[PDB]
Amino acid sequence: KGVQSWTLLTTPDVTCGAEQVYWSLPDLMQDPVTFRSTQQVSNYPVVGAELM
Amino acid sequence: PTHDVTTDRSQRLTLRFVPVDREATTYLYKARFTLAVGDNRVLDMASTYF
Repeated sequence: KGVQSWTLLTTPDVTCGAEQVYWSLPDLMQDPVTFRSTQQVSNYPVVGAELM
Repeated sequence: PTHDVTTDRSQRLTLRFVPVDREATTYLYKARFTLAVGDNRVLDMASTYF
């Protein structure tokens, strides 16, 4: 009947998490398996992924 | 000439393509089509125009 049911305690971190960055070079590396060449600013064929 | 110059089946002479994706940026407008020439319908690109 409390927040223990649906809320989890965790250690505060100033970084506010570490999302992944995706590196895309669009015109050098051939697109990976299920990526298609979209010239949208957002979507580019990723080539690698790293934490920030 | 009678034969081999013009079909008699159903063919659209001119067809209009509506864009599939359109993204209006801050100072440009990108629209992407998927023009699909059918079977046995040779298309000359000179006639296309946005």
